[PDB]
Amino acid sequence: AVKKIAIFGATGQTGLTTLAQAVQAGYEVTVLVRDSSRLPSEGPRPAHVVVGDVLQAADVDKTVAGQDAVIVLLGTRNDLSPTTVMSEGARNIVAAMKAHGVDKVVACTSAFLLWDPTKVPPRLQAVTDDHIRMHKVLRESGLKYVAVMPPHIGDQPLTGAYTVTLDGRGPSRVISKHDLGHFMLRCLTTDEYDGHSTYPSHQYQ
Ligand code: NA
Ligand code: NA
Repeated sequence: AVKKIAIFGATGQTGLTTLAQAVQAGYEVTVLVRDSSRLPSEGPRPAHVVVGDVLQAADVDKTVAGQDAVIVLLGTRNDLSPTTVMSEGARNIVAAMKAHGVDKVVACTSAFLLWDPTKVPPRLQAVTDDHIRMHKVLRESGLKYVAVMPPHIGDQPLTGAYTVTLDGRGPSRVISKHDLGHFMLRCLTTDEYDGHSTYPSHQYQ
């Protein structure tokens, strides 16, 4: 089964709770971060910290080596400018997975990849363009890839009670960051979402 995982993006909002939940679940977790002090110094903490940059192939290789599976939660530090930082990070992650024979990757993009393109808000088009590039990298890799395409990510407490919609939009437009992290981890325990797009969502009121 899956026992050793790498998490990319662990210092972001969904990343931090995914990381805590992964450690609590008993995974042996490796993270790649720019600064180890961005991780909590108390509570559940990962087994291995690599300090480096997801845009550097060798730093990513050190992080993927020896893993059973990879979680990808890269973002743009809330910058909406045209960018390739997510897709280029994913390119490095896939390259290292291929070199080491790691097959399983669970990666977050956004529900806008399931929208009619004519309805994506223009202000979010540049970030969505790079999510599309990232999804292409992962789909073309031939790895076992679960495409997680969440709607708006909220701060509601963990429920574990959300809906998972396959290959289409789901009936709520929000998912808590805690439920999203919970779902990321669920995708490590099953192959049934491999090659599919998944949309987690929930009604919190
Ligand atoms: Na970081
Ligand atoms: Na759903």
